[PDB]
Amino acid sequence: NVKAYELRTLKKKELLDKLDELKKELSGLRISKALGNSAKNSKIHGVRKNVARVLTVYNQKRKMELRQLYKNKKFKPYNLRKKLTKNKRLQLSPKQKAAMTLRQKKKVQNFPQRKYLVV
Amino acid sequence: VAHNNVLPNVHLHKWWQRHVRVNFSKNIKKKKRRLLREKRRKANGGTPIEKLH
Amino acid sequence: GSIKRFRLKQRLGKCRRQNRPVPHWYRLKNTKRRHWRRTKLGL
Amino acid sequence: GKAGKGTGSFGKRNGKTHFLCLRCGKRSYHLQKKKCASCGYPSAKKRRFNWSVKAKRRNTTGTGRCRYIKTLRRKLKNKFTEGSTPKPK
Amino acid sequence: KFNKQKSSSRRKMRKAHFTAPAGLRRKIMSSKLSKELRLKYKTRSLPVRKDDEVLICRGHNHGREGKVVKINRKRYKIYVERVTREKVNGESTFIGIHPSNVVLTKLKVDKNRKKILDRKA
RNA sequence: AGCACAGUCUUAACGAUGGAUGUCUUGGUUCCUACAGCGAUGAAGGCCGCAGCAAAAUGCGAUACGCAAUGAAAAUUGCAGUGACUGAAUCAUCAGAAUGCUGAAUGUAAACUACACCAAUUCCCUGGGAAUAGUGGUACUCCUACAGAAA
RNA sequence: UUGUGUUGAAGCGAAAUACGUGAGUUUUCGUGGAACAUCUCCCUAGUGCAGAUCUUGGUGGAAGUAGCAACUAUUCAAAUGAGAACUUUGAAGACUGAAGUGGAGAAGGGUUUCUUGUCAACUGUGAUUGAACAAGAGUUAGCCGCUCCUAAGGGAUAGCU
RNA sequence: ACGGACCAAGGAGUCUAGCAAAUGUGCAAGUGUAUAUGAUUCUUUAAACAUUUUACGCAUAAUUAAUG
RNA sequence: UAAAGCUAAAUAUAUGUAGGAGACCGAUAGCAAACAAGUACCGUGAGGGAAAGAUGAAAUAGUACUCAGGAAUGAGCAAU
RNA sequence: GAUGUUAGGAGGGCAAAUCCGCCGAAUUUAAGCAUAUAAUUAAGCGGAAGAAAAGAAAAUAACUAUGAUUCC
Repeated sequence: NVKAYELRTLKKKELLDKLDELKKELSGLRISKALGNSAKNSKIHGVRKNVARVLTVYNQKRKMELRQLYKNKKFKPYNLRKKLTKNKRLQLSPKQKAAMTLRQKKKVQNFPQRKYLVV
Repeated sequence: VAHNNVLPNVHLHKWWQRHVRVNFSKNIKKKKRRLLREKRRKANGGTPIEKLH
Repeated sequence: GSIKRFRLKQRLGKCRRQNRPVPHWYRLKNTKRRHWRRTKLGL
Repeated sequence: GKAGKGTGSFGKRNGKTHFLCLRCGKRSYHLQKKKCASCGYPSAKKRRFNWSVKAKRRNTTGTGRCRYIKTLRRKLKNKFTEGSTPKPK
Repeated sequence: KFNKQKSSSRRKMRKAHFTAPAGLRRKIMSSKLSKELRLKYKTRSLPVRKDDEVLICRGHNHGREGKVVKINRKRYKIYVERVTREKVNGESTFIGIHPSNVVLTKLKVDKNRKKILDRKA
C-alpha cells in the first residue's frame, strides 16, 4: 500500500516496471478469487487502488513533460491549449474591443469625463 | 342583457390569461433602484449624478 | 430465433443479468423483476 | 372462414417493423423505410414538437447522466483560471 | 434570526440535519464540558472521541460514568463501556445515549485537539 | 351428568377483512431575489461496462460507487479487511490527470461489433533498445495565405 | 383575549334523570399515546351531501350455485415420501397410424436448456412433478451460414426549385 | 315513468374587469394621492410612514352634425 | 433632410441553476411522481402512464426456551 | 475562375421561460351564416443574447413650441 509523495520522485522506467508487476499481482489475485478460494479477496481493492495512484502520478508527470517540450511557440496542440467555453474562445479580445480610432481617442483625451463638486 | 344597466363594453373577448401580469414587486423594485442609484453616486467620488437641464 | 445479432445477444445477456434477484445480506441493512413468459421484453 | 378479422388475423403477427434506433435507444426505428419515429436517425434534428408536452419533458435535457454540463456547472462561482492549482502546504 | 441570508425554515433545515455529511455531524456530536474543565480550558464544550471519559446525567442510566468505546454518526449515538444490556438472544451490546445527555469529565489530549483548543483560546 | 325445534330478524357485549377519521412530514405549489448557454478542444441523449461477497437507484469511465491535491481531519464496517497515535479510514472543495462505444458523427454503411486507403505506431534510455495488426489521419461547405495548369 | 395538556389531549365505539325546537353543544365509560379551543370581538375560505348509469377504495345477496364436457381408456403391484386417481419403475390393455403430439429448420420468443435442492404463491382438483422458486453449469468452424454481387427498390452526390 | 345492491372519502353559483343600485364610513366644491420620489424602516418590513405655493381621472354647465 | 451603419440604462422571464420566504396543500390533497418516477406496465407507433409514507425511545430491545406437530403455526409456567 | 488528406480558422446539433422573422388555421361569437370575430393567436420552420429588439428624426405639433430609443 504505497502512497503518492513516495512515488512522486521515482524514475519513469522503475515506475512502469512497478506498475507492470502490480498488474501481474492483481491478475494472480483475480485467479485466486475466481478459483474455489475465498480467502484473499480483501487485498484486491488495495491493489486496484495502488495501480490507480501509480497511473495518476505517471500521467501527471507525462503531462508536465509534454507541456515543457512545447514552451511558447504560439502553436500549442489543441488539447494542451485553453479549454474555456466556445464563445469565450471566440469572444472579442479585451484589447480588440477597447481599440478605437485616433479621431475619437484624441477627442476623449482632449475632453475627458471629469470630476467636480458644487457649492 | 338585463333591463336598466349600461351596455356592456368588456374588451376581454380574446385570450387574456396568456397576457395577465400583476406587479407584486413594486416596493422591492423601488428599494433595488434606490440601492443601485446610491451605489452609483457613492462610487463617483461624491460628484452628483444629476445633470443640469 | 437461432440467428441473432451481436448487440441483440449482448442485450439479452444484460436483461438476464437484470433478472437476478436481490442478494440476501444486503437485505440485512425487489419489485422490477420480469418473468420469461409473463412479460415480453420486446427487444 | 379461419383467418378472420379477429383471432385469425391476430395469429399472423411475425416479422416486426421497428428496432433499436441507435441514436434514441427506444424501439421506434421503422425498418421498411430506414427512418426512426422518435428522432429520425437518418435526419439531423431531434424531431421535437410543441403539441406534445410529454414528448418534450420526458426527453428534455437534465434527464441523462450529464457528463460535461454538470461538471462545467458550479465552476462559474470559482471563476478560476484553468491550469492553476491550489497552493501546497 | 436576524440575517436573511441563513434560512430559518423548519423543513429546509431539518432536512439538512438528517442528510448532513459526517464531516458536519462531527460538529453536532458534541456535549457539555464539566465545571472544573470549563474554567481550566476557558471553553464551554467540545466534541466526543472514542477514548474519552464521560459522565452520564440524563435518562434511565444517569448514575454511572465510564470511558466511551465507539461512536456512530449514522445513528447519532455514543457508547460507554459499562452500561451494556443483553438482548433476547443472549448477546450483550452497549446501549446508545445521545450526547446531549452526557458531560465530559476527562478527555484525551491529542496533537489534533491541541490546535482546536488553541483556536478556542 | 342434565337442559335446550331449527331457520329469519332485531338489540347489547366481545372479535374478524377494510384502512377513513384524528395526528405526523427529508414532499409539493406559489411568490421574491441573484446569475446564466453547451458544442469538431467531440455537445445533450443513448448503449456498454464498474464493487470481495453487488440486483435497482445514486455515483463512476478500463485510474470505472472512485485517483491526485486543499481543508476537516479518526473511523469505515452487514461479514471480511483497511486505518494514526496524521498527504493515510471517512467527509466537504475539486482547478491537476483520465474521461470506453456512440451520438451534428465526420473515410465508405448499418438489424453488420462490416471494409477500405495514407503515414507503420508507440514506449524506454539520453544515438541505441524494446514492443505491438495495436495508433493517428481521410465528410461537405466556406475565408485568408501557397502551388503547378488555362487564354 | 385566556387556558387545557403523561394524573393522557385530538379522534373513535357505547351511552347520558343533560340542554335546545334544531341544526348541534356539553358529558360518563372503554380504547388511545401527543397535541388541543376560544362563543371575548373580528378577518378569511378549495367549508357542511343520499342521490348526478358521480369517481376512487372496500363488502354483500345471487352462491358452496352455474360450472370444471371436444381430441375413444385406462387397470394392477411396487418404490418415493407422513401424505399418491393425475411423480417414478414393472406388468397389461390401447392410441397417434408416417398429411403423426417423429425427426430437423425459418420468423418470433430469450435461458424456458442441463444438474443439484426446492413447495411461500402458481401449475383453476390433489400434488413429492413442473415451462414455478433457489444455486451452479452450458453454445468452440479456413470448409454450416452471414459477411460478396446484383432486382423490383431505398438513401445520398451535381444541378434545379 | 327514469337513477338508486351496499358503505367511507372527494363532489358543484367561485374569481377577475367594468357599471349600476342598497347600505356604512371620511372628506366635501372638491375629491383620490398614480406611476414615482426620502428615510440611522430595512428578521417580521413584498408594510407602515411621508409628498416645497395648477399631473391627471371623476365633478363643478349644457347644448348642436359643425365653425362654435 | 430618406433610400448606409453602430450603442449601456430605464424594461421580461410558465427555462435551467442557487438561495429566501408564505393567513397555500397535508398522502384520493399537493406537480403525474413525499417511496426504486417519467419507474413498472400497455400499444408494432406516434404515444399513453399508474399504486405504494407512519413498529418502536432504543430493534446496539425485531420474538430466545419448553411442549405439540413435517413444517407451517399454536400453547405455556417461558420470554422483549 | 478551376485543382488540392496544401498551412492557418470557421459553420453543422442540443437546449427556449423572456426575445427575433416567415408561414399560417380552425373551434367559437354574431343566438343562423358568408364581411367580421377568434388572431396578425394556436401549430410548423429558421436564429441569438443575459437580456434581445428599438434607437440619434425625411419626428411631433401649430403653440411664449417640444426634441434619440425604451418602459410605468
